[PDB]
Amino acid sequence: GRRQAIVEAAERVIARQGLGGLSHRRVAAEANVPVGSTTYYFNDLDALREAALAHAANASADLLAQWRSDLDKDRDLAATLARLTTVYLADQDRYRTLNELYMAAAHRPELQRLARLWPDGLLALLEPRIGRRAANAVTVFFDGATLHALITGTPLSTDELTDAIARLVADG
Amino acid sequence: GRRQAIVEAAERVIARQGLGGLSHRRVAAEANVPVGSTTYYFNDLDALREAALAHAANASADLLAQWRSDLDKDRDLAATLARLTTVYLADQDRYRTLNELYMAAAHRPELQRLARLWPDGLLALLEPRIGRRAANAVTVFFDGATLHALITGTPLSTDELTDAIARLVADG
Repeated sequence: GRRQAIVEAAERVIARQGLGGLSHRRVAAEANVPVGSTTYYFNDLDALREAALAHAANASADLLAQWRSDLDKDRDLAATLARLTTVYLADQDRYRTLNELYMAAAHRPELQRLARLWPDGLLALLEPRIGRRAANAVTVFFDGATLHALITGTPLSTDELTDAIARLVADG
Repeated sequence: GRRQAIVEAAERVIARQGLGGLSHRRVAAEANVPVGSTTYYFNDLDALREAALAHAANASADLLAQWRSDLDKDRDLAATLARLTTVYLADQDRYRTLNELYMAAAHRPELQRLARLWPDGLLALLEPRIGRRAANAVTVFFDGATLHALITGTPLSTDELTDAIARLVADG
């Protein structure tokens, strides 16, 4: 499973360095494999960029699908979205990378097609349930919760998330 | 004029490469000026680093001062915060760079003391007025509004910002 490990390392490098900071030596180091192995699988770095972004895209798409299932099984939307957000914040395994890739896109336009999958998908998921206005406010708050937690070094509790989300989705 | 363009470029390079990733080639590329220029204004990269950190800290103080000023009418809080946020999201030519440096702190610990001036300053402004819960909810929402706007390419409307902020700050 060498190739896959190289692709996932490339995700982590791209999140930290951008598509332009991607190099065989950096990926080799991040995957702890010989540099020559990376050039064998991906001598053309553009092929690695494509593979890495596609891997991230699949993970993003798959995650949103799981959110969809979980939301369909629970009558308390605010509490369910809050628990999902708590898991997302707490995750240290490529949930973290996906989030880092997402924040890297904010000022790296080349990563925005990948990044947009998430807010577009969440809006699509929520709009039929709570309306376009509430779906937008909640997707924005979600972005805030993750960013603010990392910047300030402290997360909102699931209870605090539940309260805020409840406020955003309630009938006016 | 060019000196300031270089200082701002340095802020972006620090955001992308860290406090130690500063180089003349990288700053010149980012400022779109010859390396001749970066070396004239800042022969010592340490001096450039200091100037960028100082600029960012001053900009953050200046912004907080502007918010405090408009919030000192003790009236119409949600709409005042929405208008201020709209001003921020609309002014990419002014804040794009400072926002990048702010966000970079999310995954670069060394940039966090600088970044934290903003939310800490916002909390001090809002906590006595609306309490810790609401003030934190609003600061999280602001971070979300800025990130989501950059990712999706369009900001929440002032109307929608007011509505969501009103929901977050309202009595339980």
